[PDB]
Amino acid sequence: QLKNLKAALKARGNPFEIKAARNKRIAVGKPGISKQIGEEQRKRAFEARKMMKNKRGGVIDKR
Amino acid sequence: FDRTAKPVPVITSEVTESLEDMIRRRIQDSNFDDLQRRTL
Amino acid sequence: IKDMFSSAMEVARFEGAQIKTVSGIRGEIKRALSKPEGHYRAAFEDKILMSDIVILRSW
Amino acid sequence: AKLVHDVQKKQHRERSQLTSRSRYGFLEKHKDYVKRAQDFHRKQSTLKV
Amino acid sequence: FEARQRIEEKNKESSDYHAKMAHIVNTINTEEGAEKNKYERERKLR
Amino acid sequence: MLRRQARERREYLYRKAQELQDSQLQQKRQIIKQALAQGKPLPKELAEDESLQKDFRYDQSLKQVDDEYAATSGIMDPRIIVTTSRDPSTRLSQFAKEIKLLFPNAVRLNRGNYVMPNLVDACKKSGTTDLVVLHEHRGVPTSLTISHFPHGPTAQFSLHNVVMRHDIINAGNQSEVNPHLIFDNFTTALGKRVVCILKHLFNAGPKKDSERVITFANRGDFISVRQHVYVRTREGVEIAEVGPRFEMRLFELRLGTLENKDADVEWQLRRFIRTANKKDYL
Amino acid sequence: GLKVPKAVQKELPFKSQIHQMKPQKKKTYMAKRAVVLGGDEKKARSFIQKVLTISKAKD
RNA sequence: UGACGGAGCCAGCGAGUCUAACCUUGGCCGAGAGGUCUUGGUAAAAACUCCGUCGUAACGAGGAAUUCCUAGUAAGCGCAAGUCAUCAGCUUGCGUUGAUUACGUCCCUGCCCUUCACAC
Ligand SMILES: [Mg+2]
Ligand SMILES: [Mg+2]
Ligand SMILES: [Mg+2]
Repeated sequence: QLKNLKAALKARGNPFEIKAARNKRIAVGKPGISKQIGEEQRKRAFEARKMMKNKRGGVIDKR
Repeated sequence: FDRTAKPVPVITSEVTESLEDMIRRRIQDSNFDDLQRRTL
Repeated sequence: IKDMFSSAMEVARFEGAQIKTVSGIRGEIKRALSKPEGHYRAAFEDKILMSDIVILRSW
Repeated sequence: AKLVHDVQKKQHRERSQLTSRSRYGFLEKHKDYVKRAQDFHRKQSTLKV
Repeated sequence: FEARQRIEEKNKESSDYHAKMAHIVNTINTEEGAEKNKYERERKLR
Repeated sequence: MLRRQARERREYLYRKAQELQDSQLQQKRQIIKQALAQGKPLPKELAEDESLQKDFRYDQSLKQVDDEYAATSGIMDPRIIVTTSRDPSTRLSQFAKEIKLLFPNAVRLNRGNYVMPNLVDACKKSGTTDLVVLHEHRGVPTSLTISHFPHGPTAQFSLHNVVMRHDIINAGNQSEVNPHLIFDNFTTALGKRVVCILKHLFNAGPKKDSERVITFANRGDFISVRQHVYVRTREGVEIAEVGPRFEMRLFELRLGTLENKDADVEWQLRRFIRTANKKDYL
Repeated sequence: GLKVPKAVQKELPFKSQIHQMKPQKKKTYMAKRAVVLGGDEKKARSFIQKVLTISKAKD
């Protein structure tokens, strides 16, 4: 890997973030990127719940 | 309900970037914690 | 343990929940058992007996 | 006993095993569990020696 | 995820609570203790 | 052999017990030295101890790595054997190979029907310094135990989120230079103990321009392990993962070889105590 | 009571070797010989047993 | 290099007053709580040696590629335990039977190191 790294850098001037399978006849997904979105989406959802816990009013916008 | 122990940390992209920068800084300063041969 | 939960999906929610026996032996809900539905595995700080009853304190 | 009512110091009666589980035996309480734990550790200590 | 949030919040609330009790206990001892020792010295003077 | 190891260990255990007793006397000699230099009066207990003042005359001329490693720390390179549980699945065998490549002086030995007491005795004869055993669950590594010969300690870890290099396509071959070691955020006394165990697994004195770095980063007692190869550029340094990735969390540490289930426990994980989640020990 | 495993039992130092007594199954000649006084003396052997049982429990 | 039955025989780990089902049909007693019984269904050492008998929709040992492995090793067989992390969709121990092929070479592919006598 290191020799390939040197060759690329002299030309210009992380393969473990991808889950890759083998063609029985290839990159299959993005664990780190997917988990960040899947974890953040529930994180803003949790923030909504803690805000909603002790409220009886709320803004009613009919526009 | 209560939980007895913290869940195992998830390796999201941001955590890797936090790890990545720490490694980059240490190499740049060239400070590593490695065994040093004794004299004599 | 048995009779705490009616399906494995319920156990999935309560995995890692703290539980204790009447005797005072603290424990944890580790994982849901595939067969039969609702059974699960729990690890206690010490060996429990059959006469004991496990309790999950919820609100 | 100072500044304490007698009502505060009321015996809390302690329960029994359920009838459905009555076959298995006596519902152990904390005092019962302590006797087990000490007994096992005493034997294990000598067995280790 | 809910497990991580609950534990962190409990620890923070526990840390803050212990901070408050320590503060109000120490301040009472320091300020009132001074007045007590001051008064005890006047009575000894008498 | 067997007699000497028993005799040596008994001598060590006696020495430690005396040193704990001698700690009080060591503090007392420090107080005497400070008073003589500064001129402050001695405390009453020291002022009245005639024996200590006489014995201080001889003891005036008295002056780190852990004791077990002190003898050979930085003198002899370590010798490591990496093995597995009985009837290992294929994935664990690949994982065991990766751990063998991680440590420069590791050798992969097949555990088919080897008895554990026989295993340590064979390794102790052959001068092996450290032994590593790996466990697995459905082809996913779960545990890792490190035992330092001739008399311990044995450190057991649990591995999480393991991602092997075999899961990478066209990864290539590793470099096997003496790697640079990074140990970050180890503060407590236990943390220093864990660092010492992991540090001595590597050969001493890596070359200054060695382009392989191994980092053990503690983040909430979940020690992250990463392996990288770096290139120093004109405006910074660029690094690339070589793998494998895994997070290893200590859950036991015993003063003895892994065979001895009776070894005194230096530290264990107490998961059911009330304040378990509150504090992080490493 | 504690039951020491035989493997640990076998390799014990001479000073600390637990004396475990095997029961006798073949009737010994002396056991077939001794005469036991019955009738009046039986009533005078139970009674001393009854007295000593009370005295220990009282103490 | 089968199936059925019988016979012979060989292990080592392991010892907490602790060890372990569910749903029904009914009799009787009991103020109740419950107690006892009755009843149908569901679930839950092996290898080895010898002797005797029969008999040779999907799939018949799994392509290309790719991975691992050098002695009590590969492979086959069962028995225990569940030891604060993991594990029962299983994990770890224990014994039994036990091989073929290499143990050389730097030719290819990678990684690495170098530029106090006598003799050279
Ligand atoms: Mg095998
Ligand atoms: Mg098997
Ligand atoms: Mg296995």
